[PDB]
Amino acid sequence: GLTGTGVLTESNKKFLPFQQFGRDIADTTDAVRDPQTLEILDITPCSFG
Amino acid sequence: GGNYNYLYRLFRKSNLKPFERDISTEIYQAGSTPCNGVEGFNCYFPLQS
Amino acid sequence: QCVNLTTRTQLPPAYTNSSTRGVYYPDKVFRSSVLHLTQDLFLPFFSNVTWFHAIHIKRFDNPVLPFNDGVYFASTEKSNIIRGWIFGTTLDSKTQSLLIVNNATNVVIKVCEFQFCNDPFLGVYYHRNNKSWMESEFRVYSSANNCTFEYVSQPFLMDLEGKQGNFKNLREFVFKNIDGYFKIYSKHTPINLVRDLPPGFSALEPLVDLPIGINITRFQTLLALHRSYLTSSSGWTAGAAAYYVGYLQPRTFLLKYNENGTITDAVDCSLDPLS
Ligand SMILES: C=CC1=C(C)/C(=C/c2[nH]c(/C=C3N=C(/C=C4\NC(=O)C(C)=C4C=C)C(C)=C\3CCC(=O)O)c(CCC(=O)O)c2C)NC1=O
Ligand SMILES: *[C@@H]1O[C@H](CO)[C@@H](O[C@@H]2O[C@H](CO)[C@@H](O)[C@H](O)[C@H]2NC(C)=O)[C@H](O)[C@H]1NC(C)=O
Ligand SMILES: *[C@@H]1O[C@H](CO)[C@@H](O[C@@H]2O[C@H](CO)[C@@H](O)[C@H](O)[C@H]2NC(C)=O)[C@H](O)[C@H]1NC(C)=O
Ligand SMILES: *[C@@H]1O[C@H](CO)[C@@H](O[C@@H]2O[C@H](CO)[C@@H](O)[C@H](O)[C@H]2NC(C)=O)[C@H](O)[C@H]1NC(C)=O
Ligand SMILES: *[C@@H]1O[C@H](CO)[C@@H](O)[C@H](O)[C@H]1NC(C)=O
Ligand SMILES: *[C@@H]1O[C@H](CO)[C@@H](O)[C@H](O)[C@H]1NC(C)=O
Ligand SMILES: *[C@@H]1O[C@H](CO)[C@@H](O)[C@H](O)[C@H]1NC(C)=O
Ligand SMILES: *[C@@H]1O[C@H](CO)[C@@H](O)[C@H](O)[C@H]1NC(C)=O
Ligand SMILES: *[C@@H]1O[C@H](CO)[C@@H](O)[C@H](O)[C@H]1NC(C)=O
Ligand SMILES: *[C@@H]1O[C@H](CO)[C@@H](O)[C@H](O)[C@H]1NC(C)=O
Repeated sequence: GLTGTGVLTESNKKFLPFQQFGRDIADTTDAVRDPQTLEILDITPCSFG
Repeated sequence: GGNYNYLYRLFRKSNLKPFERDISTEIYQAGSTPCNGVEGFNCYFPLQS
Repeated sequence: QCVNLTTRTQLPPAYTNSSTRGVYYPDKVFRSSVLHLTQDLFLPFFSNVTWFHAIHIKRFDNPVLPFNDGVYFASTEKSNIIRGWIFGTTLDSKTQSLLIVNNATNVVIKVCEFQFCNDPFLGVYYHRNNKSWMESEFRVYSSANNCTFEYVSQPFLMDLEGKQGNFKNLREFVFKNIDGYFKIYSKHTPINLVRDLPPGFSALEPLVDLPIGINITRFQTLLALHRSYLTSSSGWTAGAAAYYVGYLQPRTFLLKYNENGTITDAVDCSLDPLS
């Protein structure tokens, strides 16, 4: 249900078991646990300035 | 002939809290005299059909 | 089968500091290295908590205490003496009530119409021929009807031995009742000490949110009672445990989240000018 736009790239982190979303200092979306293949892949912005 | 299997509460001391359930069937006291657990004048059953 | 005990020595109550204890996670989101200022119901630092104990000098405390805005409950014990709680508004058959009991094989949570005893307790019996401690009493309530919510867990088996020494277990709970949800936060620490709460810092994490939807103003604590051949209404022996109670207040706090997403420190914004 979380929609967004960007570039998908593999990375790693750790989550507490009852946690799914991890925010940023700027309160954007940093980290998410993939539902089908249970990994911790995250997102990076697409536009370049 | 009339279906009388559905009930609702008519009298209460105070308004309900959100998502609160009350199933007590104590005799409501409308007047100043105590009801002493029996119906009568100014003493009504709280539920109605 | 309600029984009211007779042997009980009089004793004045006791009061203790709160130190910096009784803080919980206010959100389930994962945040890292964040200093967040919030305003919520918290236990004030160095507040006035009330002390009760069960030792045997005939001390066995389980009175009815108010539930003004949610409570902080601390239990220091070496053996499993404190067995659960009951929450309600009148604690009779006229109103619904909530019961949380560990009966040494299962943990049971029931929101029923109970008829509680005047002195509810659990019991354990000690047998000398095989030296075994077993559960043998459930003098809690007389009747239960018109129940709404019921939950029992998977069976287990715990130790009921009355060990002698120092308090090796400290358990902290925060109870809140908001919008028809009974929220329980819990924490467990191993210790080696006696007679007082260890000052320090608490890191209570969320445990359960039961959708019970009742009105709660009073509560009582259900303990365990020891019986053996060394000893009805008088032939019983107390254990060795203590529990401290405190009340939450609307305050403003400044929480700190480390790189692992855990609360490591907090500042109560009402204590001294430095804070
Ligand atoms: C009363 C409600 C009650 C709750 C909510 C409860 C929760 C609870 N108790 C646990 C352990 C335990 N629970 C207890 C005992 C207690 N701990 C308590 O909260 C209380 C009051 C006792 C009873 C004295 C003990 C001794 C353990 C450790 C068991 C072990 O490590 O194998 C655990 C960890 C089990 C796991 O992670 O698989 C949970 C979640 N236990 C309870 O009995
Ligand atoms: C929850 O229960 C409490 C305890 O009975 C209720 O408070 C009482 O309300 C009546 C009705 O006005 C008063 O006469 C009593 O003096 C109150 N007692 C206390 C200790 O406050 C409370 O009203 C109940 N909650 C709701 C929403 O009805
Ligand atoms: C330990 O000893 C006690 C005391 O005898 C045992 O309890 C008895 O259990 C049997 C059935 O198992 C009952 O018929 C007796 O009435 C019990 N005794 C009493 C005094 O109530 C207990 O079973 C033993 N535990 C073991 C052998 O593991
Ligand atoms: C005390 O714990 C026992 C478990 O040893 C609970 O026993 C349950 O009893 C009911 C009816 O007799 C059975 O349907 C369950 O299967 C039992 N649970 C088991 C075997 O794990 C008992 O309910 C507990 N006491 C209370 C008051 O709930
Ligand atoms: C289906 O669900 C299982 C269970 O979690 C999961 O392991 C798996 O990756 C999911 N997807 C597929 C294609 O099987
Ligand atoms: C204590 O228990 C006895 C027996 O269960 C009962 O008769 C008595 O009324 C109780 N005490 C009070 C104050 O109700
Ligand atoms: C706590 O309360 C008791 C009685 O209400 C009082 O005597 C005491 O001064 C209070 N404060 C402390 C720190 O014990
Ligand atoms: C807190 O410290 C000790 C016990 O830890 C106590 O004697 C002292 O009076 C308390 N200080 C307060 C309540 O300000
Ligand atoms: C409460 O119990 C009484 C007595 O059995 C019964 O008549 C009544 O229908 C019950 N009410 C509810 C809501 O279960
Ligand atoms: C975070 O958790 C890891 C995993 O055990 C641990 O090695 C690390 O020390 C923790 N971070 C801190 C600051 O303690």
